[PDB]
Amino acid sequence: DLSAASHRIPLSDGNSIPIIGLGTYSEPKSTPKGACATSVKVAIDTGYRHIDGAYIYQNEHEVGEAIREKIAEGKVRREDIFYCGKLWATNHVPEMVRPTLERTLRVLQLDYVDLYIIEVPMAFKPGDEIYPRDENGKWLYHKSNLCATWEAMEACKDAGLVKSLGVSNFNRRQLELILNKPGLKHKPVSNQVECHPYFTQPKLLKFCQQHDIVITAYSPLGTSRNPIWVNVSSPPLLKDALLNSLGKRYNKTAAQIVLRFNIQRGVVVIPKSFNLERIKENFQIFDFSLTEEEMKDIEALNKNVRFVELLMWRDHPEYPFHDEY
Ligand SMILES: NC(=O)c1ccc[n+]([C@@H]2O[C@H](COP(=O)([O-])OP(=O)(O)OC[C@H]3O[C@@H](n4cnc5c(N)ncnc54)[C@H](OP(=O)(O)O)[C@@H]3O)[C@@H](O)[C@H]2O)c1
Ligand SMILES: C[C@]12CCC(=O)C=C1CC[C@@H]1[C@@H]2CC[C@]2(C)C(=O)CC[C@@H]12
Repeated sequence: DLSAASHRIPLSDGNSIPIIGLGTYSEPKSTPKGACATSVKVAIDTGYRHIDGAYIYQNEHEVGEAIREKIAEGKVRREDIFYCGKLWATNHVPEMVRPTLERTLRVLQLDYVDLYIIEVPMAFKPGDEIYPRDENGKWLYHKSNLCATWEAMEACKDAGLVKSLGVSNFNRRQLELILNKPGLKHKPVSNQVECHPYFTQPKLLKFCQQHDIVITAYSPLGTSRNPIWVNVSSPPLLKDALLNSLGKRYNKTAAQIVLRFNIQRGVVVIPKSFNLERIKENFQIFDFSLTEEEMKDIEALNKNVRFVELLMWRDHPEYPFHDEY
């Protein structure tokens, strides 16, 4: 079923997605130029065929550079690569959707993206500033309309600029608002959310499965733990005693165990790493499997505590984390 050479799982629209991808977020201020490009190329050489990025990460051009060079090398064909892009909060005005995607297509120098998703369910005031706030530090929000934005996304697919549509950071209510929309033409094929052994997403996963929506786990290794976004109160996932003990059973690292955990349950993982050794390590999860008991042991680690709470936007009408799921 899942092997290094063939590991694509089905999407409800007829397309498919590699069960493991390379995450590409890296702090802009302290990340050397070229580190992303180099990493993406190392990943493709390693065997990865899926790359996750976003215009707001500020390195989307580097992802494109790497993908085009490898195609030019004859390493892969455009159809062999799966790239996911994202529409940020400051770009939810319907008429802004296509222009925003076209901007990313320019940056990448590609004809289309394989997956385009609404980054967050919250709308922010339009503009160049990714994180808008007035002189008093008050966030500049905009009025959300998930159905009008979704229709704009559907138009992008019809025009051939993207293969599949999806969302990120959506809770159950926000998903059903789209699923029950009158005249729905293209239903969400995936929902990218935080998911790992400390936050297994049991109810949201079950719901998505019932609707043929595939969950992509972001921060599958528990994040880089940057105090600005991470609830450092929760201990380091990769230091967990059990996860490390289970690794010794197969001569695998904790990271490898947590990644295998999610892919074995049908959850796509997009671990980020700009380190040669680690990029390779994270991909070695097809030469072993976890027993039924081990899957249960890992599941029991769930604390129902998120590393990514986004508390700075807790008062936004569409803040996704107030509901149980
Ligand atoms: N849609 C959204 O709202 C959203 C939000 C957050 C993240 N994401 C996506 O999800 C991707 C993954 O999440 P993430 O970057 O937050 O965190 P992550 O994948 O959990 O990884 C965090 C840190 O783990 C380290 N690491 C990687 N492999 C390792 C290994 N084998 N052993 C020990 N440490 C290892 C990395 O350091 P090195 O690079 O030094 O190896 C990295 O800084 C992102 O890059 C992004 O593409 C999406
Ligand atoms: C990757 C990241 C930084 C390093 C870290 O330690 C934890 C996170 C998770 C939340 C990410 C953030 C980067 C900026 C993002 C994309 C947003 O604008 C909303 C979600 C947020």
